[PDB]
Amino acid sequence: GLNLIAAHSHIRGLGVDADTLEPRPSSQGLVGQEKARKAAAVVLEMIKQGKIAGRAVLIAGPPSTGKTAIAMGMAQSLGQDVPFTTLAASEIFSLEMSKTEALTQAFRKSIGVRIKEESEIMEGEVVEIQIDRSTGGAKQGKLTIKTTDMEAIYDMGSKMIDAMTKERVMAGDIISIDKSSGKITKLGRSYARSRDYDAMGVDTKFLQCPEGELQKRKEVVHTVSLHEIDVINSRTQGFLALFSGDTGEIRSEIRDQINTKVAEWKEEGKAEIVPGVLFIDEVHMLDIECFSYINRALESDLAPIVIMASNRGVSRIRGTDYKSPHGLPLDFLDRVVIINTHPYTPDELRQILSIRAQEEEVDLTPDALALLTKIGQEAGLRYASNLITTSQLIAAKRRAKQVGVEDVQRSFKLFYDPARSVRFVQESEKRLIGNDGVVDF
Amino acid sequence: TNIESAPSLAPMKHYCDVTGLPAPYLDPKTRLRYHNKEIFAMIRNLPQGMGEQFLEARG
Ligand SMILES: Nc1ncnc2c1ncn2[C@@H]1O[C@H](COP(=O)(O)OP(=O)(O)O)[C@@H](O)[C@H]1O
Repeated sequence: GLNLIAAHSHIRGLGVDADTLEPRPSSQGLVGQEKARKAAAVVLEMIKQGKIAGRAVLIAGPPSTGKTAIAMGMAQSLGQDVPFTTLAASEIFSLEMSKTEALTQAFRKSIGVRIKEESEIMEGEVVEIQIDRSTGGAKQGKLTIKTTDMEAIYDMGSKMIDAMTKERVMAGDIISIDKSSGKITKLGRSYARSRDYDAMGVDTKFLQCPEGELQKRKEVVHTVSLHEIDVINSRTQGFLALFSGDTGEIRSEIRDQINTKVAEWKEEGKAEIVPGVLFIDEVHMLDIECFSYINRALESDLAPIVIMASNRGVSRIRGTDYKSPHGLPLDFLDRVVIINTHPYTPDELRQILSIRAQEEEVDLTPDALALLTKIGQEAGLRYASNLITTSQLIAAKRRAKQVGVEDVQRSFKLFYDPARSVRFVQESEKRLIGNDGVVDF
Repeated sequence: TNIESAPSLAPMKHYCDVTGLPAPYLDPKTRLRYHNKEIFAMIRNLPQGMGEQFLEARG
């Protein structure tokens, strides 16, 4: 259920030590890359510090050398505390709004405000409800509830009886009367009144009575970004915009006033600022109009740390015509700090394929693993990592248990690696449409 | 003469009658305001003839 095995469902953190920053070679999924993972550990430990601006670290390297892997490791090694925001750099070129403002919203989404305030809630099974609607109305009524320990009677206001017939609280429900507002979230049904429920399904879950006292205070901790507050303070009822994207050009005085009130909340001790992480995946897909704004959005106090990944070598910059390293302008490459990765040695290829095999729970003979490492030496990680999933199913065709050489050699036979596909294009020129000609036999 | 005593009509803050701490909820069996589950335990296992004396001290 919504945990289908993706291409990065085996990474459970960055995997490095947190005491001497040593990249131990096989832990939490990330296996083999040493120097880049130590530099990512240093960057990760200066994100959680908070006493640095929005800086820019560029994960440069060849294709399929573990850059999104390092980014997903840093995403998993923070939890749901410091806001990590992914950004493939083609979500910016929108039509609902401009392009620089679409970039500004992605900067504002990664600066959380974390505030902690209390509520007063009530657990418990309702023993019975009596409502004096006799022509009468919702005027007075009695509510007898209990936990395993407590038991109590309350009298109800009119704007609570109008909330009891709103949720239809029965005799046996497990409700949570939030006292400061009045909403009722029925946590379930009590088991002991299983006879007393007729208009339910045949298969219906039942809980037990809540344990402990019946009137307790919760210290809930909320964390919302500055883009949240910007979209909330933009219309009459405007938070729906951040669930439907219908926000437009937000005027800059609203963002300036919210940048003032967050500082006034911090100095009064009512709030706390958490700088997040913004991962601009495929940063070479930005034109120079983006870099002339990222060069100045990484200057203010309220700026998240930007981590970004580039594949291209000496390539052209979009918008302009002149080439540059990594597809980035040089006045912006002065800002960034570059981590270079390396291709993988064959034993590291073998154990990455071993981790990808143990993630999908596919049994492999060591001869088939040697053949698969031999394929991955010549066709990359993605092809062999797909041959695993293909070979399990081909072994399941003929009712086998373990995959072998006779199934990896079928998966290598049917599904071409891209080198043989380029050879197929080069040796089938006259029928494939190059630019002009179609020849039919 | 001697009928100048006057009652009140206002919401009263109801306290506990076992201890003196502020208590927000009562009982169906004995109708005693009580603070927490220790006082609820001592209410539900007290010897008979005293659960009326708490209401007698309260009124
Ligand atoms: N250190 C590693 N440990 C485990 N798997 C890795 C590692 N590096 C790369 N991989 C695997 O190789 C594949 C390619 O990595 P990825 O970062 O997506 O390539 P690219 O950098 O071209 O995006 C990923 O699916 C990932 O599972």
